[PDB]
Amino acid sequence: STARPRIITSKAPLLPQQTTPEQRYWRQYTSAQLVKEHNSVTHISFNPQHPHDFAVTSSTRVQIFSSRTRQVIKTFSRFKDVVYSASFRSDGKLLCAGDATGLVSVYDSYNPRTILLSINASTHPTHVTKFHTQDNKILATASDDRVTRLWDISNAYEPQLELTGATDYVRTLSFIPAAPHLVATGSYDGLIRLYDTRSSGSTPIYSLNHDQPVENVIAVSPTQIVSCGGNNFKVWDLTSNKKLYERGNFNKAVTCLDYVENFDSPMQSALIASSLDGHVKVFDPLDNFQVKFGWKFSGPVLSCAVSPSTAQGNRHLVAGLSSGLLAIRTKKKKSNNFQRMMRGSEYQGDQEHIIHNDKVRSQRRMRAFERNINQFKWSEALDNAFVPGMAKELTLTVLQELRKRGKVRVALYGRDESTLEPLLNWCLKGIEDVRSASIVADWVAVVLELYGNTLESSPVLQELMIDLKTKVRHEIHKSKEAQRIEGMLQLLT
Amino acid sequence: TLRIYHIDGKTNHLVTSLHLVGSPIQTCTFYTSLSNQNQQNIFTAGRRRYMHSWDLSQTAKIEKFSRLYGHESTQRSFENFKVAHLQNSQTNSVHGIVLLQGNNGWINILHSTSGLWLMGCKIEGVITDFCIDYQPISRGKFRTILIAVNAYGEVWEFDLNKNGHVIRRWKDQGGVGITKIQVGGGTTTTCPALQISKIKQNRWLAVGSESGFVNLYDRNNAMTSSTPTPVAALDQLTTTISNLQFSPDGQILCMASRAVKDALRLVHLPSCSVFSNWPTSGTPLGKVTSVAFSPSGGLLAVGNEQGKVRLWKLNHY
Amino acid sequence: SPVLQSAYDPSGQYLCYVTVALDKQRVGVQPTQRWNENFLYLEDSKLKVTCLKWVNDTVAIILGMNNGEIWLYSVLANEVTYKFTTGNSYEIKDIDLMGNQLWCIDSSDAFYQFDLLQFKLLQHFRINNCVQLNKLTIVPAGDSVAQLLVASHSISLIDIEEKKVVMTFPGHVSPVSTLQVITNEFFISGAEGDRFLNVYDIHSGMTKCVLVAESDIKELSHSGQADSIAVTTEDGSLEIFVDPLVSGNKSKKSSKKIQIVSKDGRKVPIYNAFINKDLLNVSWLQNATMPYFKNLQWREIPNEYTVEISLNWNNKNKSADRDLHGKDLASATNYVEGNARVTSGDNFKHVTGTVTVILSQALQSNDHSLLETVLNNRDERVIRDTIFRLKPALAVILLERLAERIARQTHRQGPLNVWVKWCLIIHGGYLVSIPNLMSTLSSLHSTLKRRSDLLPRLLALDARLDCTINKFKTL
Amino acid sequence: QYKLSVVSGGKPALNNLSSVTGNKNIARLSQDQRNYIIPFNNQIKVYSVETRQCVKTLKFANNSLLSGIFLQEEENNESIVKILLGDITVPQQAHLITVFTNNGHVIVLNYKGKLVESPKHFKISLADEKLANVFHSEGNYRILTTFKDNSLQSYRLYALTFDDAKKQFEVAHQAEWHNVILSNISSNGKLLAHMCKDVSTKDHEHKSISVVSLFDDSVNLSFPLGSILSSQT
Amino acid sequence: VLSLSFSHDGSYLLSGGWEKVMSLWQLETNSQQFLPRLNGIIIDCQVLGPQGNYYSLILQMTENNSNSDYQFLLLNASDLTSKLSINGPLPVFNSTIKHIQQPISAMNTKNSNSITSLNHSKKKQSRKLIKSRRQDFTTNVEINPINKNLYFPHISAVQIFDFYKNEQVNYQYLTSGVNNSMGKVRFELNLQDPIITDLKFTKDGQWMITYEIEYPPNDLLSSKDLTHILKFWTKNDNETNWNLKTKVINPHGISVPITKILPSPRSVNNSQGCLTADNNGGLKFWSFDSHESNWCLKKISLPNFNHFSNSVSLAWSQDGSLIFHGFDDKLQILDFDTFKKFESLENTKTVSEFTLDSEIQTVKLINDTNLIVATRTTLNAINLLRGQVINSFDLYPFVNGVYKNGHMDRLITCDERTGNIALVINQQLTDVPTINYKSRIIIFDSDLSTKLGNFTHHEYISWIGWNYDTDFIFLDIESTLGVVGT
Repeated sequence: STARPRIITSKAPLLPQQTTPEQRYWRQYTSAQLVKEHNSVTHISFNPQHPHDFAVTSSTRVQIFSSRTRQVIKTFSRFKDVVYSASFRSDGKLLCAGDATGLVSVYDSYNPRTILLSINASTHPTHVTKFHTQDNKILATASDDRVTRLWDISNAYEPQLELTGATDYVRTLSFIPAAPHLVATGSYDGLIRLYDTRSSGSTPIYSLNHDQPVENVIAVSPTQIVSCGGNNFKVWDLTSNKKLYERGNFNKAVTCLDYVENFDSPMQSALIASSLDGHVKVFDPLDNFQVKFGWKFSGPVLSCAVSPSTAQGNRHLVAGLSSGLLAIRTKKKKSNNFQRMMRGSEYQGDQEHIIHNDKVRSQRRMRAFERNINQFKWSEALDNAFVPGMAKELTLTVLQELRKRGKVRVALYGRDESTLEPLLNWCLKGIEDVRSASIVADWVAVVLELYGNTLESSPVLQELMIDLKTKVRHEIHKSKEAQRIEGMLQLLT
Repeated sequence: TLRIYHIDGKTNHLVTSLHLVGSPIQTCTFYTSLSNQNQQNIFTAGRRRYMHSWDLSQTAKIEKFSRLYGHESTQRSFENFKVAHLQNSQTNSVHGIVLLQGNNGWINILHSTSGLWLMGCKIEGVITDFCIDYQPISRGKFRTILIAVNAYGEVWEFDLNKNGHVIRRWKDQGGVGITKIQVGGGTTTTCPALQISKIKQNRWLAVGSESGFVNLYDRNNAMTSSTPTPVAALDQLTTTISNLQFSPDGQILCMASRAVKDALRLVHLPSCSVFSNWPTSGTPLGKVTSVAFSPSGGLLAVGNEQGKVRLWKLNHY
Repeated sequence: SPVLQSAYDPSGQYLCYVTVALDKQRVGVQPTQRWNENFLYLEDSKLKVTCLKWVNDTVAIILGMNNGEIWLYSVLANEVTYKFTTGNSYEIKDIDLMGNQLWCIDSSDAFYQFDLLQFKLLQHFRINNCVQLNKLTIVPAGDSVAQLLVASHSISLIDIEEKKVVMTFPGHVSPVSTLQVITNEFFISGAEGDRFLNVYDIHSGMTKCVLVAESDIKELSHSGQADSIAVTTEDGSLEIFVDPLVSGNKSKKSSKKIQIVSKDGRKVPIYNAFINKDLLNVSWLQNATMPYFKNLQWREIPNEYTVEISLNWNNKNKSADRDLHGKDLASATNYVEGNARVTSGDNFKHVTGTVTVILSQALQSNDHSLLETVLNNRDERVIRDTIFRLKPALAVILLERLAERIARQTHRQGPLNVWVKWCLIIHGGYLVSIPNLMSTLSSLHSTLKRRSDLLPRLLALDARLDCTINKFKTL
Repeated sequence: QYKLSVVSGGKPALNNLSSVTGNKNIARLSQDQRNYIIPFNNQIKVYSVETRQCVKTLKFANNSLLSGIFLQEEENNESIVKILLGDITVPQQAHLITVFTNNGHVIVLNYKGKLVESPKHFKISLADEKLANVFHSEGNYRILTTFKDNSLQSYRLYALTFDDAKKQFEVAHQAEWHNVILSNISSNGKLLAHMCKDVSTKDHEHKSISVVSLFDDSVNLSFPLGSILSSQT
Repeated sequence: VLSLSFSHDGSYLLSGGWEKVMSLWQLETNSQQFLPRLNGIIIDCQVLGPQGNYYSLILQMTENNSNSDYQFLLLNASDLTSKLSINGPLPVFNSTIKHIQQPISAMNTKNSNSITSLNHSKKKQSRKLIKSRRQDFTTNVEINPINKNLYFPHISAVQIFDFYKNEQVNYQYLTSGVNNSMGKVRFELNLQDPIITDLKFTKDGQWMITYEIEYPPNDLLSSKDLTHILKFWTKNDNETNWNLKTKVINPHGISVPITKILPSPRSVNNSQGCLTADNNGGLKFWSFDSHESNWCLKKISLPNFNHFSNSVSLAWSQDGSLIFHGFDDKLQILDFDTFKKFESLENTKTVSEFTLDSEIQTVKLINDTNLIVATRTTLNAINLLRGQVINSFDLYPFVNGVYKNGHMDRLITCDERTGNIALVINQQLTDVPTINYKSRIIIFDSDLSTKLGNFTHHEYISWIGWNYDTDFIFLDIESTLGVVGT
C-alpha cells in the first residue's frame, strides 16, 4: 500500500533572466519609506556594536534614526552651518561630525545636549571625519585645505599627525582592517595615495593613479580597495599594487560605495554603489564585482548605507537622495484546576524505556482544483479552475494535468453555454502566449468537434468565435514573422 | 506513558516504561486470551480517534486501530473502552471483543485481533456506562451480556452470544444522573479467568452516581423482578462516584471519588457494612482517582492526582 | 533487591533464586552457562524460603522454610520430592548437607541430624552455652563430619561425638552473616553490616588475617585452594582478594574490583557471583526479576574493571514495515521535482528626432524604467534612424535585452517584432563579424524556434476553425 | 576458466496453468504464525514474518531431487501445486513441508535447519490426469483433477488415503463432472461450486451453478443462472 | 471483478477489481472499507489467520504489457499496513514472452482483454511467435556501480534490486504519471503512462541519467508529437531514493529523440557529463556546472540530416580525446575539443569517415588498441594505432530480422579487464519453429584472438552486462539472474 501522490505542478522551460536567491534576498528587502529633509543629505553611518541605529547628516543637524522603528531618535542641532561628515566609533558610543567651519565636533551618542570634544581642523571646512576601527581612540579628518589630520582625544588642541603631500580637494580617506598603520587617501585627482602613520607620513608609501577624481576609498578585502570616483569605479589589490578589476557600469559620476560581508544572505559579500540618479547597484567581489542587483530612486542619490552583519534583526538599505530624501528599504524579520487535571501534555518522553510514534504532519492544504481532480469530478474541476480569480500558470497546470489524467471529452460532456463561455474567455485571454497555444488549440478543437450545432444554435458564442478569428491571426502575422526573422538570423551565421 | 511494573511488597520495579507521543493515556487495560492464554495484549486509548494495541525484548510491537470498518461518525474520541470475551456459539471459539462509546447510545463492538467492526448497539439518551456480565450455560459454553446504563436510570441488558439483542431492561431505583455501573461476584474484567470452565456468574450489581449514592442489588432477584429493589443504598460519599470496584471473590466493594481528596470507602458484603477502622484521618490517599485489586493476593493499588500509586494488602487473603 | 535469596550449584552451572511474587515466594533455577520458565510458587503467603542449599542423583535443592519442614526439591522434575518434618513448630534457621548426612539449625536452638537415604530424623540435639546460632558448617575433615562450627557474632567450634563447645573464636558485634571454610584448619567469618572479614586459624583459636572491603558485604565465595576470595558488595560490586593467606601484615585489601554498568550510564547492581580457578561468573538482573549472567577472566582483568551492557534506556521503536518517516516499506515511492530547474534544447549556455543618446546611455547603464519608457515608441522611421545611429555592440546587447523582454512579456513583442528586424538589417555586417552568434543570441533563437514550433499546430487548428465557421455560416 | 551459475530467482510461479480457479494462492502460513513459504519458479523461499526477510532459501539446483524433477531443461509443465504443513506420513512430527507439483509427486522435506539431501519421494497412483487441487480435513485427503476426453475440461474428484504401505496411495473415486466453467472452493475446504455447458445444451441459459459438499453428502444443490440473474442483464 | 474472498464469519467479503483496490465489504449494513492504492491491479484475495488476522493478496502490476509481474502481499488486518511484501525482478520485455494472457476486462485495450479478444489475441500471439522472425525480447538493464545495484527501467518506474540476496529493495516513480494517483478504467488504460526507455548512471555513480517519452492521449490534437524528456537525478549510498535535480524537455528541439546516451568517465570531469545522439547524428555533450548546481549544454555538434535512422551509437576513448559514432553505413571519429572530424596532419589514412557494409548496431572499444564494431549483419574487430582490420564474423545467419536498432548495443557489453562477450540465440524446432529457445554466451579477448569460452544455455537469454567485480550478469525470460564468473 502507498499514499496518494501529490499533484505535480507544471514547470515551463526557464525564461531568460531567472531569479537567483541573491535577487530573492534583494527583493525580500521590502518596505521603502521616504523621509523628507531640508537639503541634500551627505553621509549616513550605522552603529557598529548595536546596528539598530544610524546617523544621517542634514542641514546643520545630525539625525539618528532607529531601525526596528525607522523614526527620529536623536537630533543634534548645536551647529552653526551644515554638517559634512558623521562617523561612529569602533565601540558604538562616540560619533564625530565634520562641519562646514573647519572643525569636527565629536560627542557621545544617546545624548544631544553635551559637547565632549570640539576638535578644530584647518580653517577650511573639514570634509570627511572618521574613527578608527581597530584602534578605539584615534580620528582622521580631511578638509578643503588639502591636508589630512590624524587626531587623538588626549591632544585635542594640537593634531597628532599632519599628513600632507596632496594636490587638490581631499574628499575621502580610509583605513585597512589588517594594518592599523597604513592609510589610504583620495583627492580630486584620482591618485589614491597610501601612507604610513608609524613612519613620517608626509610622503606616502605608494600611489595608485585614478585619473578621474576619486571620491571614495573603500577597503573591502584585507588585500583589496575601491577607487570610487568618476563614472566608473576601479577595484585594486594593494598587495599586488594594481587594479584587480574595473567596472564602468554607471551613467552619472558615482558618489557612494559601501561593502557588507558575512551576514544572513546567499551572497556572502555585497557591494553597493550609488551614482547620483537614485541608482544604487549591488555587485559582489566573489563574482569579480559583477552586477547582481540594482534599485532606482528618482531623486539624485547622494549616500547609501547597509545594516551591518551583526544587525541581528530587520535588515536595512538606506539611500539618501540629493533632493533631501531618505529612501529606506527594510527586509523585515484555563484555571489552575484545569492545568492540574491536564498538565501531562508537556512531557515529550525523554526518559522512558521504549519510544514509539507513527504520526504524520498536517500537509499543505490542497486547493479546490486539486480536491476535485482527486475526487474525479472533472467538469466541476474545470469550473473551479475557470473561476475568475485564479492564475494563468495554475489553470495551465489544471488543463495539462486533466488532459493527461482523463480526456477532454469526458471533461467536456455535459456543458451548457453559460459554462462554455469562461473557457473561451480564458482562451481569448491566453492564446497570445508561447507556453499554452498547443494545449488551448487541443481543447478548443475538441470542444468544437463536440459542440458544432449548439454553436450554430447559440448566437452569443458566434460573436466570440469571430473575436477569436481576428486574434488567432497574429501568430499568422507576428509569430509568422518570428519564423521569418529566424530565417534572416541564419544569414548572419 | 505506559508503565509496566513488577510488583512486590518491598521492591516494586520497572519491567517496561513505554512512552507514546501525541497520544494521551486515559485508559489502559491488559489482556490474555481465553483461547490462547499467552498473547498478552495491552489496549490503550485517550482523547483521540486511535486505540493502541501493544503485543507481548527490546523492539515493541504497537498496532493502532484508527479506521472504523462500519462508521467513524459515532465517536469523536476513543477515551473509554472495555475488554471482553466473545464465543461464536456456532463454532466453539472464544476471542476478544472491545466495547467503545459513541455519541448518544452507540456502543461499538470490535474484534480486537484485527480491529474488525463486529457489532453495535444503540441505547438512546446520552451513553453513560456499560459493563460485561458472564453467564455460563453448560459445561463448555458461556454467553456475555452487555449491562449498559443511561443517565436517567435505565439499565439495558443485551446478549452478545448471537448478534446483539436486548434481553431485558430494568430501572435503577433512584439514580437521577448515573456515572458508574459495576457487576461483581464472579469473573469480570477485574477478576479474569484462565479457562472456560472457570467462568461463573456474578452475584451483585452496584451503581455509583453523582450524589455519592451506590445502589447495590442482587442479581438473583433483579433478574426475576425486572424492576428490582436495591439490597443496599450506600451514601457515605457526598461527591461524584468515580471508582466502583469489587473484590475478586465478592466480599468488598470500594467506592472512590476523583472530586475531593481522601475519598475512598470500603463496604463489606453481603453485610453491606461501611468500614470504620480504615481509612482513618491519617490515611494518605489524596484525590483518589484510580483503584486496582490483586488477582489473588489481596493487594490494593491506589493512584492519585500527584501520580502516586500507594500499595496496601489485606491480611486475611 | 527483588531477588531475595540465591545460591549456586557446585561446578557453578546453575543457581536457584527465590523472590516475592505478589506476596508469594517463588523458587526458580536459572542456568548460568548458556530462559527457564519453570518455577514453584509457595502455596502459602505465610511460609517462606529461608535457607537454601544446592544438592548434586537427581539434581535438587534443599529449602529450610518457615513451616518447620525441610523441603527437598528435584529441579529436573520440578517437584517437591520430600518433606523432612522437624519435631518443633519453628523455623529451620540453617541447612547443611554433605553426601547423605544433613544438619540443620532450628530456631529453638536445636541441632537436627537427618538422613536422606533413611528419609528420617536421625537425632534431635540441644546444647548449652549457645543462646543464638545463625551460621553452621561442618569441617572438611574427611568422612568424619564431627567438630563443626557454629556462628552468631562469636564462633563456637563444637563437637558432635563429644557434643560440647571446644573452641570459642571472638566473632563480631553483629551476628555472623557468612561463615565459610575454604581449606583445612582455616575458616573465614563475616558479619552483616561489616566490612571486616575475619580469617581465623582453627586449632590455635586465633586470627590469621582480616580482609577488608570498602563497604558492606552482600555475598561471599571462594575458589578451591584459597587462591580467590570473591565478595559481591551491597552497593553492587565485586571485590576479589587473590591469595589472601600469605604475608600492616594482618589486614589485607582487595586485589581487584569489578562493577557492572550500562551504556546509558546506569549502574546495574551485583548479587551472588561465583568464581572458579582462573574463571569467574558474575550475575546481575536485566529486568525487574530476570537474571542475566556473564563470564570473565579475573587474572587477565585488571585491578579496576566495569562490565558494560547495552540496556534499552531510550531506544526508538524500530519496525521493519514502517519507514523512517510517514509511510511503509512496500510503498513504491512517487515522483517529486521540488524546485527542479527545467531547460529546453535551444538555450545555449557555456558554448532628425532620434532617441539615440538615450539608447546609448541606458544600454551603457541598464535601467528597466528607461528601457520601457523608450520602448513605448513605435514609429518605424524613429526605429530606423535609432538603429542606424546606434553602436554595433550596444545594438548586440540591446538585441539580447529585446529577446529577453519578448520572452518575459510576449505581449510586448507586437511593436517589438518590427524593431528586432532593423538590428539585423543595419548592423548585419558586425553580426557576421562577431564569432559567437548563437552564444550572444541564444534567447532570440529560442523564442523564434518556439514560435516556429507552435506554427504548424495552430495552422491545423485554424483550418478546423475555418471549416466549422463556414459550416455554421452556410447553415 | 569461467563457470556459469544461476544466482537469483524471481517470479512466484502462480498456478497459471489452471486459469479456472479463483483461489490461486499457493503460498500459505504455517501452523505457528512465524514463517511464510512461497515456492518460486526456481526455489522455495521461506520468510520470517517479523523480521520481513528471507529466513531460508531452497534452491532446486542445489538439491538433487528438485533438479531432476522441477528443473528439467526440456519441459516447463511441473510447477508447485500445493504446500501442506503437517506430515502426510506421520501424524504431527513441526517443521516439515509437503510439496505437490503438477504430476502426482509428493516431496516431503525439512525446513528450520538444513535440508537433508534426500527428500521423501512418493508417487501417487492413477496419475493419468494431472493434479489440479488438493486439500484435507482430518485423516482423509481430497484431490480435484482435470480430465480431457468443446475446449472444456471434466473435473474428477478422488478421495486419497495413506498408511497401508509406503508407495501405495489408496484412491476412492468419489465423483465426476462433465465440464466446468468457473469452479471455486470455500475457505473452509469442505464446499466447492462449479458450472457446466450441459445446461447450455439442455436449456436456454448457458450455465447453472452447482454447489457440492466434499467430505459428506449434505450440500448437493443445483440452480440455473436463469434463476440467478435478472432481466436487465 | 477479479477476486472475491469470504470471511469465516460470513459477513465480510474481500473484493478486488482492475482499479487497484481491495475492498472489505461489511454485509449487514451494506458498507465497505478498502485499500485503494497497492502498486498495480489486484489479482487474488484470501484470508489466512484462524481468527482472521492476515489478508493475503496477489497483484499483477499491469504497467508491464510484456511481462505479468506478480506481487505477493501479506497484510495484518488490524491497522491495514504493508507487512511482508514479496516480489521478484520486474523486467520490461519488448513484447510478450510465453503465453501471458492480459486479464479479462470489458473493453479491449492495449492493457486489457475481452473474452473474444482473449481467444483472438491468444491465437494471434501463438501465430506471431510461430511465423515471425523478430523475436528480440531485449531488456534495458543497468548496474549502479557504487553499490553494484541492479536497476530495471520498468514502465514509468525503476526497480532497484540486488542479486546477492535476491530481493527487490526499491521501486521508484520518476514521471508525472497516474500510476499511483488513480486506478485506471478502460478509457484511461487506453491512456498509457509515459515509457522511461533509457536508464544509465555516470561512472561516478552519484548521477543517474534518464530518458523517457511522454504519450498524449488519443482522439486529441497534439497526439502526433511525443515529448522527449531527459532527467538528471542524484542519490547517496545511505539513501536509496533518487531525487530529481535537473529536467530537460525536447533536447535537440521538439519531436527529435535522443535515443543514444553515453555517460562520461572519471578522467574528463569526474564523470559529470553525458553525450546524447539522435537519428540526426548531432552530438550534445551536457555537463554538471561548478558554481551552479545543475547541468548545462557545454558542447554541441549540430548538423541537420534530412534522412533519419535509429542505427546510431557512440563510444568514448578512455582518455577522453576522441568519440566513435556509429551511423548507418558510416563510422565517424570526433575530436573532443572542437567537435569536428579527426584532422591528422600526417595523413596516414586513419580517416574520420569509415565505410561499412550495413547498419551499425554497436561500437565498443575494448581498449585504446582494439575497436569491435558490430553491424546489422557483420561483426568486425579493427585496431586504432594502425588502421588495418584484424577480425570479422558473420552475424547474418542468426541475426537476420531478429532485432531493431540499438538493441545489440544494449545487449553486448565489454568488461574493461578481460575482453569481449557476445551472444547468440537460436530456437529448437521439432518438425514450425517451436517456442523453446536456446542461447549461447561466447567470450573472446584481445580483438577476438581466441574464444575464451563458449557456454550454451538451454533457454533464452535477454540481457548481459558485467557487475564491477568483473563478473558477467545474464538474464532469462523468467525473471532469473545468472552470473558467469571466475
